[PDB]
Amino acid sequence: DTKEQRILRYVQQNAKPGDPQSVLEAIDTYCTQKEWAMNVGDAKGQIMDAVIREYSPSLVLELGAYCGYSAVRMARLLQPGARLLTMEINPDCAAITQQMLNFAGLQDKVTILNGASQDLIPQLKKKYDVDTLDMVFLDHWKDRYLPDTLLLEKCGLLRKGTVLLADNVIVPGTPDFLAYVRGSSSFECTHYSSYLEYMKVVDGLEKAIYQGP
Ligand SMILES: Nc1ncnc2c1ncn2[C@@H]1O[C@H](CSCC[C@H](N)C(=O)O)[C@@H](O)[C@H]1O
Ligand SMILES: O=c1[nH]cnc2c(O)cc(-c3ccc(F)cc3)cc12
Ligand SMILES: [Mg+2]
Repeated sequence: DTKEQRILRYVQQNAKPGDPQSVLEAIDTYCTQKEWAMNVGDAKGQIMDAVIREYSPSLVLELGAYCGYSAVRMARLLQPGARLLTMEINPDCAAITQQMLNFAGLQDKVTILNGASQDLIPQLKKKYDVDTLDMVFLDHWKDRYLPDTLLLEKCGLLRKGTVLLADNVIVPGTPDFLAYVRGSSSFECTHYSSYLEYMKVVDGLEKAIYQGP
């Protein structure tokens, strides 16, 4: 019995099938009352919700699925026919995320890709039929944020206006990524100060909009 299985079982027993809002509320209750987990959370999730409503992305890429919290969160706001691709290196988590999405009834909007982002990003054009991305949510491992941003650019997956949204730019913190996008004339950056999920600890999200070569 892992924490991630306990979160899924809690949702299965305390949320309504096909209601993504009740799924998000059950995860937030479990993680506030029972066991902390590294879901984006309601505080930062509200900022994500606002950004998704602004840009109404047709194709979103998420790096780091975990239990599926942010996937449900973004997927429930996507337009009919819009898609999310989420990459998850840990197969146990991949499987928890698939079941989470199935229960929320969002499985037809989301494809979970198994593997390291650094292995799958180069496969997106040919293996997964991707042209360019409208939005990327970076929330996997801090040390991958900058190399994966640079890899997405190299692979031609970024276009003018592509919205990169990065979780945890303050805690655990992504200093090289932040220094890079903020100093780069290829990105327009905005910081959204907030709180670490379920904690009274300052964190934030960085929005960096790609401006071209
Ligand atoms: N290189 C990599 N590629 C893909 N996934 C990775 C990765 N390094 C870490 N991960 C995964 O990223 C996750 C971090 S937690 C992700 C939280 C999720 N976005 C949410 O808010 O609900 C973990 O599940 C971990 O397995
Ligand atoms: O490693 C992480 N990947 C993605 N998101 C995370 C996230 O939101 C929080 C944390 C985290 C924060 C504080 C702490 F004390 C221990 C872990 C890690 C990740
Ligand atoms: Mg995070």
